[PDB]
Formats: sequence, structure tokens, C-alpha cells
Amino acid sequence: AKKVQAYVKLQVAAGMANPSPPVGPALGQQGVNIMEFCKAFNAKTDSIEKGLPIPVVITVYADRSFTFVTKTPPAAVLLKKAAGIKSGSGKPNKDKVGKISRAQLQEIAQTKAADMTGADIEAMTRSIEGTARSMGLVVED
Amino acid sequence: MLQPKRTKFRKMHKGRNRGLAQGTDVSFGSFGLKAVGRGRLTARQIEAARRAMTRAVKRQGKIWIRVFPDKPITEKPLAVRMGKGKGNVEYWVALIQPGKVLYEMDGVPEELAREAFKLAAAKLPIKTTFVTKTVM
Amino acid sequence: MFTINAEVRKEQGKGASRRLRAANKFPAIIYGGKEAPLAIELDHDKVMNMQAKAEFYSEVLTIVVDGKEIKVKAQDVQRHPYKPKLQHIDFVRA
Amino acid sequence: MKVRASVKKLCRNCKIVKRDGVIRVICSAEPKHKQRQG
RNA sequence: AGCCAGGAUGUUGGCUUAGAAGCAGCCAUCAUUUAAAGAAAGCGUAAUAGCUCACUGGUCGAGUCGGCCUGCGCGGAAGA
Repeated sequence: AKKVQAYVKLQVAAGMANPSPPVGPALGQQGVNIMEFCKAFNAKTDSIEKGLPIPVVITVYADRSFTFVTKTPPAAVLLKKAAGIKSGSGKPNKDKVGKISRAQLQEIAQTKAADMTGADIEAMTRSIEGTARSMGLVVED
Repeated sequence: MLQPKRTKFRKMHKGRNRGLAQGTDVSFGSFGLKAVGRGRLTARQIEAARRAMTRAVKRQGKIWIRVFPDKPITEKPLAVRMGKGKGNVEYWVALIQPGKVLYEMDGVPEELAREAFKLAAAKLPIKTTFVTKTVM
Repeated sequence: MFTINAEVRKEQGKGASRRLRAANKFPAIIYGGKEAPLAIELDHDKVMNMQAKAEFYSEVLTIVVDGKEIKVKAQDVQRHPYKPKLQHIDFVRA
Repeated sequence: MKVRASVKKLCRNCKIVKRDGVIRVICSAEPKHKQRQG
């Protein structure tokens, strides 16, 4: 996008609409609308699948509030959707907490090409397995 | 605090602290904190300096205290006249001469050995220096 | 591979040696083999920077004294107690 | 400021200056790092 | 040493995430298009964000950087 003009990235799991406890006026401090997380954002969320937060660029113009297009599903809850226990990582790498099969990461990495850094499949394969190094997720070779 | 487990006589004469030292090379470890000044070191100063080192290079490494007190220093109480016996054993010192490797350290990089030996040489009364393990 | 230029000590004892170390030198001796031992004075700084290497104590040295060459090996070094300098070096012939 | 007898650079912006025969530590980042008399 | 440029993605990495989305948290601490880049070295947040730097290019046209051994000095150093 452009120079930093009132766009930030914030929400929690977007299976529901308009999270009032976690953030609230964090999406109301800048020119970002309160209403455009509730109906139209879920209208643009149902196009693929629900149950994922979206770190997104919301460029607030001199229009009504802004215009928004969601682009990429992030790898946090994509690497938590089938990893192990539902609590979290804590100290995940010094023991064996999680494990991930690498074929689904090859196909999701083969899908995601917008918000990445890489031009080869193998070049960006073990980057998401670097996110498996993050949450201690042991890859199954 | 260090102190011999069992002496042979409780009170020692003063005597003097002349000449150079015997423990001079870094023997056990790889880096050494070697004395330059003469002085003498109580058991509290050895303990204070060892805690500064052990804290400083955390529970990694291995530290050798190459000096040991084994010399009892007696003091007379306050408002007691002169005479009427020798005093009482208050603490224990080691006598240091120029050349004693007071401490050794191994299993760290040199820059942490510099750091712990700076941190711990400020708990001792003698001017001190850093030495390495020289090969012959 | 080290070449250490030396002279012969015409004087010895503690007076002459301590006079010789204030003049930024130090005494040394070359003994071993069948020859007589050879009292040698050495420049200090050259030998100190030279012995900072490890190969000084392992490789065969060459000492040039009176325009000769004696291939020696550094047997045993007396160092100063609390200063980075040398008192004396025993060199065994090789 | 801090009159100490060991003056040191506490930060990377701290800077030792001798003014009028007095060692000083002039910082730009934090004015708590201003020191005198080393 | 100045001066002109670039310095990211998974990375909301999960957090006890009540707000940490590199910033009161711990484990990790990887991999890439790239000269170069830290799941952030300093600040900083209601909170992302905001900058600078660590590194690289251009301008620059001769020394510069930090240790060691030393001589002489400075501070530390207030009394009737």
C-alpha cells in the first residue's frame, strides 16, 4: 500500500462479528469504521471459510469510511488448526509439543503467493516450517 | 566462608609477607585472575568475589579458587587494655604476594572471563590483573 | 622458521642480569648435545611478540649468534611473576 | 546531575568532555546520564 | 568520521495474548527473493503503527581504529 495513513492490523478469531472485549476502540481510534467489521466484513469473509483472524491493510480515505479487500489467510491459526493441544505453545521447542505434516504446508504455500517473500516452492517451503520452528511444531518428513 | 576444618594450633604469629608467589601459571583452568599487589585476603572477600564471578558467568563454566585462608587473625575487643594474653580468632586470611593466581575459570569465552574478573576484582583489596593459560 | 639474533654474555650473575633486563633484553642459555652450554643475551620485544605464537614452543628455532646458526628448541621459560615479560629461556639444541 | 568519582558512559549517546579541568559526561538521549568530577 | 539512499515476508508466531498485533511474556531465534536486514539493538505506545540503527550502494580522497608496556600530570581531596 502507500505511506502509513491510518492503517493498522488488529482483530481476533472472526467466526463472530465485531469483537467487543479484545480490541474494541483499537479499531475505532483511527478512521477505521466500527460497523465495517460486522456485516460487510463477514460478507467478504464467507467467500472462502470462517474462523480466522485477518491482519489487514485498512486505508482510510476521504470516502465514507474506507474500502477493504481481504487478501491472505494468516499462518498463526492456520498452523494451530491441526497442531496438537488447543492451549498454546508456552515452551514448545525444548520438548515435542506439536507436529505438522508438510504436504498441506506445500499446498498452502503453493496457494499463498501475495504476502510472502520468495519465488520458488522450496524457497518458501521451510519458511512456514520456520513458523513451525516458532511454535515448536515438529515437521513430519 | 572458607576456613580449615581442623587446625593444629588456634593462634598463629603475625609474621611477614615478603617475596613473590608460587602459584603463578593458570594451571587448572583457561583464564586467571592473578594478583599484582601484596595484601592479604579474608575469607569474606574470597566469598564475595566468588559470588560475583558465579553470578556473572552464570551457572555455566567452572571456577577454581586457587587460594585458601588458613591463617587465623586475632583481635582484642573494644575497651580492653594491652596485655593479658593474645586476642581472639576473629577471621582467617590468606597471605597474597605478587604473582598469585587468585582464581581460575574455564568453559566460557574470554570476554565473559574479562567481565566476571572485573566484577570480582572490585571486591578484593589488592591490585589484580587478568592472565591466560600460557603453554610453557 | 624463527630467527632470533643473539649475543654472547660476557657477564653473568644477578647484578649483570638485572642490568641486562633494564636495558630491554634478557638472558638465556643454549645447552644440550655434547658442546658446552652457551650463555646468550636476547632482545626482549622480538622474543615476546614471537612467543605469543604457539609454534615458538613446538617448532625448531634458529638462533644466530656471532654469525653462526644454532638450531635449538625452546625448553623452558622463566617468566616475570606479575608482568607480561620474560626472565630467562632455556633452549635445548636440536 | 550526578557528582561521582567514577564517571562513565552509561549509554551509547553519552560523551566524555573535559571542561575546565573537570571530566564530564554529556548525554543527549537521557539527561539523567549527565555526570561530573571523574 | 560526515552527507545522500534501502533496511522486509510467514511475523496477529502462540502467549496469562484482559490491550503486546517486533514493544510489562516465555520458548524459540528460522528460511527467501536480496549488495542487506534483528520473528527487532535503542526509544515509544489503550494498540498495531511511528523512526533511528545493526548491514549495503553512491559522494568523499589519506590515514584511521582499539588494545598493551611506560614517564610526567588531572579528578577523587571537607575543620574549626
